[PDB]
Amino acid sequence: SPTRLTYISDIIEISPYLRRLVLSGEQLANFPADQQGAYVKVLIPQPGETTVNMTLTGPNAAIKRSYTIREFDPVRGQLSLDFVINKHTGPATDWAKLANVGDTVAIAGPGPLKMNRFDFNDYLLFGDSTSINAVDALIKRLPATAKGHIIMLVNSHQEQALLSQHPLLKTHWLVLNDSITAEQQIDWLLDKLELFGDLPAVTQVFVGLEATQVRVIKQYLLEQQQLPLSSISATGYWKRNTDADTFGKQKQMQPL
Ligand SMILES: Cc1cc2nc3c(=O)[nH]c(=O)nc-3n(C[C@H](O)[C@H](O)[C@H](O)COP(=O)(O)OP(=O)(O)OC[C@H]3O[C@@H](n4cnc5c(N)ncnc54)[C@H](O)[C@@H]3O)c2cc1C
Ligand SMILES: [Mg+2]
Ligand SMILES: [Mg+2]
Ligand SMILES: [Mg+2]
Ligand SMILES: [Mg+2]
Ligand code: NA
Ligand code: NA
Ligand code: NA
Ligand code: NA
Ligand code: NA
Ligand code: NA
Ligand code: NA
Ligand code: NA
Ligand code: NA
Ligand code: NA
Ligand code: NA
Ligand code: NA
Ligand code: NA
Ligand code: NA
Ligand code: NA
Ligand code: NA
Ligand code: NA
Ligand code: NA
Ligand code: NA
Ligand code: NA
Ligand code: NA
Ligand code: NA
Ligand code: NA
Ligand code: NA
Repeated sequence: SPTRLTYISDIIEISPYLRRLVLSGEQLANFPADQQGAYVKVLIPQPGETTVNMTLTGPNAAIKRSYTIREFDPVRGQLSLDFVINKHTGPATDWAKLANVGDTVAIAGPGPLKMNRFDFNDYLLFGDSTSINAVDALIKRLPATAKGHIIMLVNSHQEQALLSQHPLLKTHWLVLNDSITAEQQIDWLLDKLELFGDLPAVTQVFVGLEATQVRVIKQYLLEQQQLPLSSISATGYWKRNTDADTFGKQKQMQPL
């Protein structure tokens, strides 16, 4: 896929921890129209710089980070991405918090879609503010008859509106704050799992969460609920105390 030069045409705060950037430009005119919930790699300039180049490796290559397509309107040729802000420090979140309309942004991708099948009727969808737009994309493709649960960790009640309604899927939300420890988050996730009891054997599961959360949920599903591996689409979106490049190489060595 060709790297594309885009322009920020709008910025909107969605919550105190989530900033939507709307990208525009003639380079998006032929962007693929079927990739909601897929990710792109955003090139991030060095702090206090604005330019990036096409160098692949070494000290002059741009930092790259993965962000989910919230919306691509082909009539309008505009791409929306929702960046978590004010929860951590790193090149992309820092850059996103300070970005302005008219700034240019180079993007690559989209990357290969890793997502569940849309044709079943039993689902658990686990996500957080980093994966919420992948969860939304999946919900909007499921049959109206699909039963199950949506289980989300968000940084603000305001983020809940990002998920499509669905007639039957039941939502469960935990709004995070600094008093809720990593262990308590895992306890909450496992508490929800146990509350679902014996899962239908045909249940399909999406997980897009922090790396250890993914490990715990996946192991529970495989060993306690005995779901087939093929029924789980699990991705570690981020990992505590680990930058994206380090994390990427960890996942290459040992996939989740
Ligand atoms: C397919 C895919 C799609 C993604 N889509 C989105 C998206 O749409 N929106 C989004 O915000 N993120 C998304 N992410 C996650 C995003 O790529 C990471 O959060 C990334 O680490 C952010 O880059 P950074 O440069 O800000 O921080 P990094 O330099 O990668 O990390 C620096 C520090 O920040 C920690 N950290 C990173 N992210 C978080 C976080 N959200 N919360 C708390 N601590 C964090 C790290 O553990 C590390 O210690 C996606 C990831 C994947 C794999
Ligand atoms: Mg353009
Ligand atoms: Mg993030
Ligand atoms: Mg942040
Ligand atoms: Mg969709
Ligand atoms: Na909002
Ligand atoms: Na808003
Ligand atoms: Na957020
Ligand atoms: Na243009
Ligand atoms: Na993708
Ligand atoms: Na730069
Ligand atoms: Na560069
Ligand atoms: Na190149
Ligand atoms: Na070079
Ligand atoms: Na995604
Ligand atoms: Na997004
Ligand atoms: Na997001
Ligand atoms: Na920030
Ligand atoms: Na971010
Ligand atoms: Na599936
Ligand atoms: Na998202
Ligand atoms: Na649907
Ligand atoms: Na569909
Ligand atoms: Na609903
Ligand atoms: Na903890
Ligand atoms: Na999480
Ligand atoms: Na199993
Ligand atoms: Na299966
Ligand atoms: Na399957």
